[PDB]
Amino acid sequence: TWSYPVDPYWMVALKALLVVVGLLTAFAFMTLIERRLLARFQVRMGPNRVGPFGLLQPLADAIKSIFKEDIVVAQADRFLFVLAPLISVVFALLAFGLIPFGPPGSFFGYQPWVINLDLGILYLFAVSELAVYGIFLSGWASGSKYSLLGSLRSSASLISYELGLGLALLAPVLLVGSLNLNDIVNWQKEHGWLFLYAFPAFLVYLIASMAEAARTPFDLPEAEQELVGGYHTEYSSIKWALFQMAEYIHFITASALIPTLFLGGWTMPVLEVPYLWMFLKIAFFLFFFIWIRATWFRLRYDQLLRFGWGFLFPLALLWFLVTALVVALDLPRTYLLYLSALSFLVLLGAVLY
Amino acid sequence: MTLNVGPQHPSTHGVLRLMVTLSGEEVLEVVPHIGYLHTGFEKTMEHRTYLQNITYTPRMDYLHSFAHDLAYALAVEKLLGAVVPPRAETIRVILNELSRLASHLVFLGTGLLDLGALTPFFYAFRERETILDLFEWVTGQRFHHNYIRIGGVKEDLPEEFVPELKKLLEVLPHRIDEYEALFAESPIFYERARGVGVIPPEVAIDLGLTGGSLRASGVNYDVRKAYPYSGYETYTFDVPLGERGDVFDRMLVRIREMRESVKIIKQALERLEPGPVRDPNPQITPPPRHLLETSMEAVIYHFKHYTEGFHPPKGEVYVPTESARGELGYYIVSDGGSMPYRVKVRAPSFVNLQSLPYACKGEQVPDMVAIIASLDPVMGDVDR
Amino acid sequence: MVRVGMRAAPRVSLEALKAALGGLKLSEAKVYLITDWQDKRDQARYALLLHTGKKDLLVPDAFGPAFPGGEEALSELVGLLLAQGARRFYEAVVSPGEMTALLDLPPEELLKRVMAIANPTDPGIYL
Amino acid sequence: MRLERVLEEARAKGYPIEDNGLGNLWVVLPRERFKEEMAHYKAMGFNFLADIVGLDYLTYPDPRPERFAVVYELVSLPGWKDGDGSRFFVRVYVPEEDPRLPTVTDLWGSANFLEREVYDLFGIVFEGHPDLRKILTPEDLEGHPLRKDYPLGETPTLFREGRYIIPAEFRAALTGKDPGLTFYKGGSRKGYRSLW
Amino acid sequence: TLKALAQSLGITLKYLFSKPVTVPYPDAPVALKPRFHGRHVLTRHPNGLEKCIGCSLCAAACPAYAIYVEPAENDPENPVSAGERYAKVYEINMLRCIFCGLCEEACPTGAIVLGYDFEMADYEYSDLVYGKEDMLVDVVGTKPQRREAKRTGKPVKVGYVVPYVRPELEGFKAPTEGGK
Amino acid sequence: REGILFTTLEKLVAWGRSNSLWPATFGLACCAIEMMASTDARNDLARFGASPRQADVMIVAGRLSKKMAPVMRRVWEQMPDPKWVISMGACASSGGMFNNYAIVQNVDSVVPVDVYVPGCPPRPEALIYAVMQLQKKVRGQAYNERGERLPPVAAWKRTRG
Ligand code: SF4
Ligand code: SF4
Ligand code: SF4
Repeated sequence: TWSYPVDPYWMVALKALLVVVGLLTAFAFMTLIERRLLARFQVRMGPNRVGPFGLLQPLADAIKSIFKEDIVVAQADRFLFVLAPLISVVFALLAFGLIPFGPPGSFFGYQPWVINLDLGILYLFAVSELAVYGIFLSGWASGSKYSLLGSLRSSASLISYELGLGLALLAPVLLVGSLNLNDIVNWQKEHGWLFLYAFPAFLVYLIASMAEAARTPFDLPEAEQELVGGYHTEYSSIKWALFQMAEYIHFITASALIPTLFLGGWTMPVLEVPYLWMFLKIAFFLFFFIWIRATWFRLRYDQLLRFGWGFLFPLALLWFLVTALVVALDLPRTYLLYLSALSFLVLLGAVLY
Repeated sequence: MTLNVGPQHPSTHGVLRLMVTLSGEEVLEVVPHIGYLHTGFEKTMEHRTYLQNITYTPRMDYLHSFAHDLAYALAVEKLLGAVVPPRAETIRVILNELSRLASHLVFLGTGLLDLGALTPFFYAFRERETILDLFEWVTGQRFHHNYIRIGGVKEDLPEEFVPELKKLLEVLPHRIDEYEALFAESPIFYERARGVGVIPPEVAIDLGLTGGSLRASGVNYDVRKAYPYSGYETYTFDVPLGERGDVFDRMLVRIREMRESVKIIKQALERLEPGPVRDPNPQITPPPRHLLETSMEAVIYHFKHYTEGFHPPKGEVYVPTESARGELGYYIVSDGGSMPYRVKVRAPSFVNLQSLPYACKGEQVPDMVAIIASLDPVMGDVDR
Repeated sequence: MVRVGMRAAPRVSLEALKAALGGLKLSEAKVYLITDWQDKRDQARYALLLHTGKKDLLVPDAFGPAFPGGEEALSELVGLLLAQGARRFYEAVVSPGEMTALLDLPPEELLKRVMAIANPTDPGIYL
Repeated sequence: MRLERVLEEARAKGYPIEDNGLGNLWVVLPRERFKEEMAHYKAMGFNFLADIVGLDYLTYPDPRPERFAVVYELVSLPGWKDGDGSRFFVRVYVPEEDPRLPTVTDLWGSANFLEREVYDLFGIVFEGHPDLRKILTPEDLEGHPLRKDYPLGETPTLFREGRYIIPAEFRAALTGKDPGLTFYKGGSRKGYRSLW
Repeated sequence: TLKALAQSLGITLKYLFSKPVTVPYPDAPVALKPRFHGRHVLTRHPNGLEKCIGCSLCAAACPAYAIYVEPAENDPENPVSAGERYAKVYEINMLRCIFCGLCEEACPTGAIVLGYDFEMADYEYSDLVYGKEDMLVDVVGTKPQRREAKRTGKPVKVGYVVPYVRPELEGFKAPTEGGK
Repeated sequence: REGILFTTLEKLVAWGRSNSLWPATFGLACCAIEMMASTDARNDLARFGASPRQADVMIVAGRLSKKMAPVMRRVWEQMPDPKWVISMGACASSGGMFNNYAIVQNVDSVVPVDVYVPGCPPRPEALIYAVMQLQKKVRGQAYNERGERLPPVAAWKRTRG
């Protein structure tokens, strides 16, 4: 925050609240869109009933949800069962704040973000650990071990790739030289589109985000069809809704973060209207990810650990040292345009034999 | 950890209960527990006319029902010495194979979902819907169709069945390939299914695993070939096979079986010319409905047939048939009564299951789900 | 097998049953409610056969809303089975014509018929 | 060819041979020789054990040697090492007051569940079994359902005003030992067979 | 075999952009085949005389024993059926019923013939034991359907259409094809 | 608070639930496969949970074996409270064509039935009719043949215990 202003604490608050409830309506309507987009992929139709577009069905659903009877299991730790859903949502919502959707002053006088800070990615990392805390904790809190085991599979896997995200994030930091999202973005304004320079790390970041419930590992798990996922399976009315809510906000936070960092989110080469583009990129990754949600198999997490731990993460720190070598010896930043382009040429061509 | 995978939950399919003796992420031994669907046909059917039973036959294996229909019809016809007309036989091969395509479509739909992901249940469902529409067209029912008769079949095929069977016979080759397209080149599935699910032929034989999950481990035994019945003896017929029995190979074998089934459909469809449809022996077959207004003998026989039914000779009988789940057949003891003395049904799905504590022994846990779907059970057949 | 009670007389039968059960713990017993007509519980009558496993007990059709003050009697019956720790309740459906003949059969036969026809049931419907 | 070697063996040892002209064939071994003879049967090259089918002949119009009778189905798979396609039934009668019979579990693991079923539904206990647990009938079910002395257990089907049907009192169909509704039954209703 | 992930996606894409498949019942009426096994109907002759001579052979044919027929003697002055005998009671327990149509098939007068209706889901067991006067050819609707249509006064529309009705159902009016 | 006591509020929540009616399927026989067809065409329903915890509507689809009854019992009990039971097909509703030692001759014995759906199997669209029933049933828009209006939730009517 060398170059960027601060709105008064009341306005920071108000913006925070707007972003939270905005994220509420966001998650619900996103559930509708994925329902139907999936329906198109599998050549059926969505829910038009309880319409008009079918888009009043989160009202109906939320309405079921509350008035549903929130059940607290005995044989569940009384304090932890309640507290668990609380944690998972709190640490999910926060840190979508940081993401700038526009230049300063452009919020109608103020600030497209909520908070910016000076240490950016670390905040994200920090908040990311704590949701997982919520996961394995709920697994305990429920005090059904069937729930536990799954929560443990979950946590082990998540934590694995969660490590992956860091060594992913190292490379682009070298180039920009800042821990701030606005600076990274602006770096992409001038030198342009970090994934041009950073590509392998782009790959390992994205796929690292597969672990965080994104689908294609999925021995996350959802309880479905396996040794269950754990955390949900013991909760009913509001609390269950809270867990689902958190996992989805994380999904869109990631769909925002991917353009924000490696691409130029907002801050596109041309047109450069402030909000619309970040929402569009969000939409792009969101849709592509939904395709991923539908159209690919599971890992078992035996493999998922193999894939992230054995493949993604070593690959991640390998590229870091390369970009470290390049930035340390100051050569040009061109060598990374060339290198990333070339590595992309490799990591693609070996698919089509 | 003796983990208790429940009766109906969590997505252990078709109401089975499993005591997975399991410490860690492997599987020590699963101690299977069945009997949750036990309806008790073998007793109930001792209390129904041989005609009446034909309503109870489709109802066990409800996916490939007509294999039940066929097996039972045959064993009785044999036992009372009835002569089934050629066009009826042809229709019975068509329906049997169409019902097979239905069943198989279901098996791989559920399999792909069970571990792995959601999408392809739907396309298989689309083709299955075209098949079910075929069945509705001819029998007036989706399944449990009361059609086959000890003589032959209930009535003839309507004008509209032929055109529609072709439509599906046209899309299916392209279609079956599309399912195959996704699978044979298995992206994750290969690293998911190739290793899992060990089937030695010798133990398959030792534990008696007959049902097309047998040929996936390299034993060549098909009832339509080994012990021919309904004129499968006369068809251009390919039997798909597997290399070493895993999940993957079982899974593809049945897909090949679908195009070969379709080839039997086309082939039988070619050989079909007009005629009558069931054995006219009045002892066996209720009179023509039109002359109930004219003949004494007609009315007497109508009344009698639909009340008492008929009495087959004192004797025991059995005939083997091929379902999409393996060897199926009815062991019929008749006492010369209007109702069978006893009907024991050889349940393929029941013997096939002695090899699951074997099959999923040492396998993964996420895989322990997949390894179940890959064995293709139907519980109506099992419990029974 | 013992037979207590008499047909169509709810309060005497309830008082006698209360007398006969005693301090017997019912955790391994099976409770069979014998009635005619699946759908209509409003005009229903109920007889009961109790298989304790160490000995059996028959009560004729004296229970249910069919007779005056009968509903409260069936309700307290089930409540009382529940208190001693009986859990497994079953519902058996007979023809009205059967009901008289059924309880005049010898113990063993009546009991096998009852176990053959009886349907697992929620104790709550009789409360 | 392996079947001929069975029949030729049974004739010399005085084992009776049942045949219906439908193409089904039986061989009845005594209780004694059963275990060993059948051990010899797997040893004889019999790959596959298809069935164990329990039979309760209590209500069968003609008498048989003993009340319960079990039939095993032995085969040699045609697509295996050298498979004939030889399949056949071996019947073993069992006393009412002695429901014993050796398992072939050692021989075929097929014998495992099937023999258990025949234990559940009929009272027949199979020797040497790894586990004879009740299989099918509800845990707390008492007795053995498919044996004839055990009620099919019907409930009346129900209609509107006091109207019921008792199926067993409704039945038009007759069993083998049923008289029929006239003075007697002759002909087709004492059993019929068409002649091809 | 890396290529597959890609092609897998591709086909699904093709299918997304292909829009069509499905029917939205009850808003779009389901198409049924002409032989389908639906709600039992009793049929009449041209005279209007009922085909049912009340012989309860439908009931004897019944594997679920779901048909009760109390029989009766025709009144010379004002007749019901064509014999001397007709059906005083015809009840069918839809809940007992398995839907074979062995009843129709047993029926000597072509009286009992399964129909086309499926919207019969109802709240109460005993509302589900249909009587004769719910099944005659003149009747249009199922029980809850008709009951809703009276408590609303909004006429019945069945959620089905057929190419035509069978010869055996003769007299049974239905929404067909574009015949209408 | 169970969806009750403001004319605006209860109606509002009651639509919420009826249109939200969240089937938790309990497959048994062939009827379950006939409901897997229903999964295709569906549009207030067919998201699951699947886990019982998360759902109002229990769909009993198939023959319920006597040995199977105490299980379904707890699954029903182990559901949140505002919950409904649909009974699918002849075997479930009455004893069906199997009238015998093996099978429950009405599922209403063990779980409170809201709606019944005849057929063997019933066509899927009949089950839509039943969930529209139950839709419109919990709206308190439902009547029997005797003239009586039907309660939104049956199993608000049994004594638990
Ligand atoms: S369709 Fe079958 S079960 Fe239904 S009444 Fe007719 S004969 Fe009986
Ligand atoms: S419907 Fe037909 S079979 Fe039934 S009583 Fe009437 S005339 Fe006879
Ligand atoms: S009602 Fe029919 S379709 Fe449903 S479970 Fe029973 S036999 Fe199967």
